[PDB]
Amino acid sequence: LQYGPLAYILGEKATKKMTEKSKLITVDGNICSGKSKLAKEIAEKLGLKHFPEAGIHYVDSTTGDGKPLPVQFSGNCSLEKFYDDPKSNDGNSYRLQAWLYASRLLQYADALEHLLSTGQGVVLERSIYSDFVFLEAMYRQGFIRKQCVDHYNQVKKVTICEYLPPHVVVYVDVPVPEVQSRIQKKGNPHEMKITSAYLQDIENAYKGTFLPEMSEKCEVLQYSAWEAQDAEKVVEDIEYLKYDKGPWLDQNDRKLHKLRMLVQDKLEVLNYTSIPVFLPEVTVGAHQSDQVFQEFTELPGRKYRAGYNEDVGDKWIWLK
Amino acid sequence: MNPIIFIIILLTIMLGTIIVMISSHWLLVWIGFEMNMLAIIPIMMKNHNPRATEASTKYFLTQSTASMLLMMAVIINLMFSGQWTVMKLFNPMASMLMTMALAMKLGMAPFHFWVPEVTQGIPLSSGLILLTWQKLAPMSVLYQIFPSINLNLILTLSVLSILIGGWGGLNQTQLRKIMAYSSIAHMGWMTAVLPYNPTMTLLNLIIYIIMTSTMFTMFMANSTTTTLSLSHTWNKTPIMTVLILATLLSMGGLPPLSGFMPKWMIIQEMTKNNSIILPTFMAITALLNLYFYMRLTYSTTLTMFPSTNNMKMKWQFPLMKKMTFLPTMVVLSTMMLPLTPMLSVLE
Amino acid sequence: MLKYIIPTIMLMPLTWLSKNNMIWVNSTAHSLLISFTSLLLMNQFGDNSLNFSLLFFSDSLSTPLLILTMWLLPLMLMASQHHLSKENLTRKKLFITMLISLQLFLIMTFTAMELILFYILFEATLVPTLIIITRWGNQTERLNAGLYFLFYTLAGSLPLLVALIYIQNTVGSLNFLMLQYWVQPVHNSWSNVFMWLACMMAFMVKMPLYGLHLWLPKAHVEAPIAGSMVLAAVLLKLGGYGMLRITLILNPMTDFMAYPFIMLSLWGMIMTSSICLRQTDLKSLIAYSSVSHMALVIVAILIQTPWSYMGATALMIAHGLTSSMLFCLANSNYERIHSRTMILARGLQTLLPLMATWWLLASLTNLALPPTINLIGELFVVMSTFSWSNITIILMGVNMVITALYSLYMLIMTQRGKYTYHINNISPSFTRENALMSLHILPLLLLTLNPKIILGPLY
Amino acid sequence: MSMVYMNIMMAFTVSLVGLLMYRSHLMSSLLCLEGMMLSLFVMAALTILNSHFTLASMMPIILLVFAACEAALGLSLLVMVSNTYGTDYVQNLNLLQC
Amino acid sequence: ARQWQPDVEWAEQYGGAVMYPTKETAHWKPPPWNDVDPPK
Amino acid sequence: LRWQEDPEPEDENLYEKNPDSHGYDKDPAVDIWNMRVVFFFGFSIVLVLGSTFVAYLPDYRMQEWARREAERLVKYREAHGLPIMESNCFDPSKIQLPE
Ligand SMILES: CCCCCCCCCCCCCCCCCC(=O)OC[C@H](COP(=O)([O-])OCC(O)COP(=O)([O-])OC[C@@H](COC(=O)CCCCCCCCCCCCCCCCC)OC(=O)CCCCCCCCCCCCCCCCC)OC(=O)CCCCCCCCCCCCCCCCC
Ligand SMILES: Nc1nc2c(ncn2[C@H]2C[C@H](O)[C@@H](COP(=O)(O)OP(=O)(O)OP(=O)(O)O)O2)c(=O)[nH]1
Ligand SMILES: [Mg+2]
Ligand SMILES: [Zn+2]
Repeated sequence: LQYGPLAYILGEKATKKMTEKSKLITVDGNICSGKSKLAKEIAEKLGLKHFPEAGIHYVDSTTGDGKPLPVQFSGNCSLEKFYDDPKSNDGNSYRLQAWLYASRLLQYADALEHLLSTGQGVVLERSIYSDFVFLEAMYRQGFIRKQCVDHYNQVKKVTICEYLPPHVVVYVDVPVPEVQSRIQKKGNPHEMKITSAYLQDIENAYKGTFLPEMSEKCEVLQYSAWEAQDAEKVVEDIEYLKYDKGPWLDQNDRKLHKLRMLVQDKLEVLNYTSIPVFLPEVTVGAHQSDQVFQEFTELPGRKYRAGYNEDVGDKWIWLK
Repeated sequence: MNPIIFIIILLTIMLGTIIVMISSHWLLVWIGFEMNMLAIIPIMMKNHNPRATEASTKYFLTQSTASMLLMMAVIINLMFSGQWTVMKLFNPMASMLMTMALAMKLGMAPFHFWVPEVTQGIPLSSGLILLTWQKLAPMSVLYQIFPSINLNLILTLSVLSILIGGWGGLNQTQLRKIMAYSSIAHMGWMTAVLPYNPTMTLLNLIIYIIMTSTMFTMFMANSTTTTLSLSHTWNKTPIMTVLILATLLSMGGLPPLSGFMPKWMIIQEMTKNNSIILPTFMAITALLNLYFYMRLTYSTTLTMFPSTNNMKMKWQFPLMKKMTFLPTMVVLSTMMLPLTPMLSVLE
Repeated sequence: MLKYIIPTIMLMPLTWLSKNNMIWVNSTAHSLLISFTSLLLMNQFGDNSLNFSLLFFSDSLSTPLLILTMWLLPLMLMASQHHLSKENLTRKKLFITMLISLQLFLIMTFTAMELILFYILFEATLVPTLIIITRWGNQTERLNAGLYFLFYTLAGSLPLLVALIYIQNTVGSLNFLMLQYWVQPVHNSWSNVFMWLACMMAFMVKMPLYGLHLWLPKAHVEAPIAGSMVLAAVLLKLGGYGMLRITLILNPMTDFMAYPFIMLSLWGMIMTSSICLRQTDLKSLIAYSSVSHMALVIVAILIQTPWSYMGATALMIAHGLTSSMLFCLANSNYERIHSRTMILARGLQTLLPLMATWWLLASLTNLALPPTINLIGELFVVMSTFSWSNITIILMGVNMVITALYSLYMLIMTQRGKYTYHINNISPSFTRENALMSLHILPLLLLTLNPKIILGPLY
Repeated sequence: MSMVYMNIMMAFTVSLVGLLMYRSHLMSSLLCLEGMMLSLFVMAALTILNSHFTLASMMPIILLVFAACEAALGLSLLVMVSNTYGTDYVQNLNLLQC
Repeated sequence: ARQWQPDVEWAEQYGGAVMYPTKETAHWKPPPWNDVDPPK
Repeated sequence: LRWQEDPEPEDENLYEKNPDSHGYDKDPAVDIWNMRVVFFFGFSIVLVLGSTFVAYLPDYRMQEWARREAERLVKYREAHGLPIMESNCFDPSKIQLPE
């Protein structure tokens, strides 16, 4: 029985599988701040599904066979190419950011769908709420134009409002001089080109806008570089939180029915990520968009709806 | 809304219309409109934003005003006849008030100003109920009182509706405003043939409802409310572009499509009554409707508008919306012309 | 007519159920077979036409138009293979489906026995034609061309719908056989003056009549090659065919209502033929030549004489094969230089010797060299108009002089002289292109050996 | 008919003309809408009571019940407008086709 | 020459509040994408 | 740039990869068969047999019969002193004039 009004009427309600342990945790932080390690530990010490940070190819992992698709089907946006030539004239800087916001928006919907359907909590590296720190980091370095920020805010103000903020925000703070050092140790040829001004702007966005804005509706835990290494301390603090603010208190089976209907319809989630604002960075011509679409339908298991592809081993199509 | 409450409200919208259609007493006709209006407001405000509040408020003020004129017609008809039976009215003043009351409920010109703004301010699902189901009750009453309707008045509302609806839609880019004006234009066709053959009012109403339902359903499938948001459809659901082309040509009255049948039969009936100037004027003026239908075909199916990079993420997910009866409606709305003499089942 | 309607419908499953690389081969081969069987309609009698059933009938007028219509579908498929090679397979098969729908509507249009059935099919040819122009045209102006082609035809067709329905209410029937016997004279009154305009304006706009022709230089030029061929070869002849039928029920009011249109056409001949002398676009020069050739048809139909009717039918068939050939010849250049300007590529006779032979023959037919059926039709129309008014020979004579000037100017400007130095992509003519021209000109000349089968009912 | 019908029927016209000519306040217009019902209630009651149409005597009560239910919906919409804009002025309801 | 398809200049003609600009409607702006006007 | 659009593709010379190309298709096997169907059904069937079919039509619109019939009437009428052709098409014995 696929979820819908009939399932909700027959008993499938959100406040029958959610418990005190059904929480949504996002582990924010700067580059090389150790969040990926901390978040992976919080999830396993609380029985929570873990979501690795949404990258360029996140959507591919959740659809089809799970393997990444050729980059042409992601818009050719590259994180490696962003570091080398952040001032590129082909708009790869903003077209990267716009694609990443959609990926996080898609991931956040998948997380909420898991929390509501199964009742199990989830841990995210970053979220649509914190994703703007990179945008104003790009803008303040001159990597993107103002029209790119205006377009970004238009997409955010029509998509963010439809969802609920995380229960707990975990911020791992690492000063910029230390972050530069940790970037060098991993020694990624493209990442090492990151400038300290870019890293500093991320913190200013994190410090000035994200934390003071999420603290009035979420539980905020601001650890440091040394404190973050103590996972048992983090799990202990989270389990002692009070949860006395934010919109998750003013929710019922009726409101969560609407939320689940939206988050299971992925085309509905991504509806305004492609609004007809003709920004050069994200606009694609009709000839190139047409050519790529035809190539996409020729990939294995993509021509038809899932379960109707006879070239990947689907049978009973004539009775299905 | 709670899903059960949503169904209870829809059944009350339908019950009020059914009460109007099965009633022999003028009081029960008025009650049906009152019940129908009471249960339509909540679905017009299911989104809870300022634009829906304004749309419901304008809808409430117009329908309440019409409902009071309808009562005044009934009481005047009671004073001069002493009976409540739903039939021809027994007083010229009662006829005019009832006709103008039903013209306001239908949104016919010059009482049309609410239709475009109310439709724009409510979701596509509620616009569909507004422009298709809400016209069944006022047309049911007009079908019964037409022997005593002033001929000049009813034909004047028809001509104005065709003109205003035709001219209004030319200046529109919002789809819900385009459909609202297309509705006013077709209301004039239904009521222009009413004195001559009310069976061609049902034919035009039924074909229009099918075509309008098909259009809204395909706008809901892709969650499109603007011309430019509808011009991205070729890069997501190419099939939905060809179906929109076929349904838009049919709405324009182009043969060999179904939407030609109403225009064809209305002209046949009016010329039988030696009405030549009016059908010619209506047919030519209906080309205004065809023009702004053809614009949507250009930007949706017959050209490939610029796309967006984030569109590539939509190629990976299917359409999960119900699209109920869409395969059946699109065929009925385009391929029914060979079965035209079936219209006599409405007799 | 079910022996032709059904096979045409079956060309759609054939295209959609065929191998991806055989769509052109399969559709071309079976459209040539349907053309072959169309010759059975030649079973004509000297007194009675072929009256198949209550719906469809064929006489000596519709039969040549049916044969021409079914012959052009294979030629349209050949002419479109090149520019549609880099096209999505589903969209290649939708282009062919529009061509098949157009033939399906045309064959039912020319044989419809009831006028209202003729009207619906006559009007249904707009949709596939509109879609071909706006979807598979190349330039920006195809969108505006489609709107002009659409609203010019409906501005005249809708009044025709009212007039036809009025006629049935008063006469009782619209069956064309019934009208032959129940027809009554048209009394001279203001009411009948407008029944005449409503019954003829739709067909004159589609001919087109000079003054209402502005849609033709747009649509015929902006359409793809297949669109241009059908537009100029079969769809201009819906207006001429309609007037031949509808004029039965407009007597005697036609003998004075015809003056404003005989004057527009006679003087429109000279204006449109003169425009061609100064056209920069090669495809546009050919488009205006159709306006000047259909001017004679309008005059012939309106003066209502056996010789004018025989000339009108020969002209429509002769013009169908010649204008269609010229568009294909022009498109042959365009597919190499990708420009419609006439003065861009010159001296092409030194680079494409055999294609210059087709240009010559297409130019000689266009200027009505005897004894081609182009001259037979044109001559028969000059003879009839001379009896109508001896002064008309002046206007007919002047148009002949202008016709030769712009026919050979097109030949000289594009084929002779020095070749353009910087154009070095003029590849040798393909076998597809040469065979396409041979399929136009050979039937056009073989008809000279048996002209009677295109001379119409009055023969 | 009787000069009582002259004034009651003129009361309906005054309320109708009052309703169709908004000043500023939505609440003032909702009163004109409810004044039309009162004029209809009195007009309907006089006709029924005078003609001794016994069974119709329940009709004026049904008219009062539905129009009051309709009025309740009107106040609810007015209250929602006030929350949005702080005042019930009809001049703030022009977001649609401004 | 490849087939012409609308560019951004062409498509922007169908993006304003109205198709035919005038002095009176120059003040109009396109509605919100989600039909929601910010509270205030 | 104003957008990310593909470059205008350069036209492809069909003779480069196939100097025996008939112009119908890129695949030589399909190219040859498309040429064969057009030439056989176009020239061998329709133009040759169609021309032969038309040349032997059974007296298209009865013009040989008309000449044959007129020969009898001219022979008969002249052999009996009758006019070769009468100026009245319908015998006036059954026509009633207005007044
Ligand atoms: C008993 C003998 C049987 C034979 C009879 C002859 C057949 C008559 C059928 C008429 C009914 C047609 C509707 C039912 C079939 C629909 C099935 C379908 O949608 O998939 C096709 C299906 C797709 O196959 P596939 O291998 O999966 O490839 C596609 C991929 O799956 C997916 O790849 P994709 O995503 O790229 O594909 C996207 C899209 C391509 O999207 C694009 O991007 C193309 C955009 C530009 C195209 C613009 C041209 C649009 C042409 C349609 C115009 C509509 C107005 C019609 C006006 C009438 C004059 C044309 O491709 C399409 O599928 C579009 C074609 C389907 C359009 C449905 C049209 C419904 C309205 C038709 C109204 C007809 C009214 C007739 C008059 C009334 C009197 C009866 O084809 C088949 O496999 C076999 C089906 C055979 C039917 C072919 C469809 C032709 C329909 C359009 C021609 C209309 C002919 C009208 C003649 C009227 C005079 C009699
Ligand atoms: N332009 C842009 N780059 C982003 C965004 N999110 C991540 N990135 C980039 C910045 C980094 O160089 C790169 C890797 O991010 P991480 O912080 O997760 O790296 P890493 O796992 O090594 O650090 P960690 O220990 O998890 O804290 O991804 C974004 O929203 N916009
Ligand atoms: Mg990490
Ligand atoms: Zn080319």
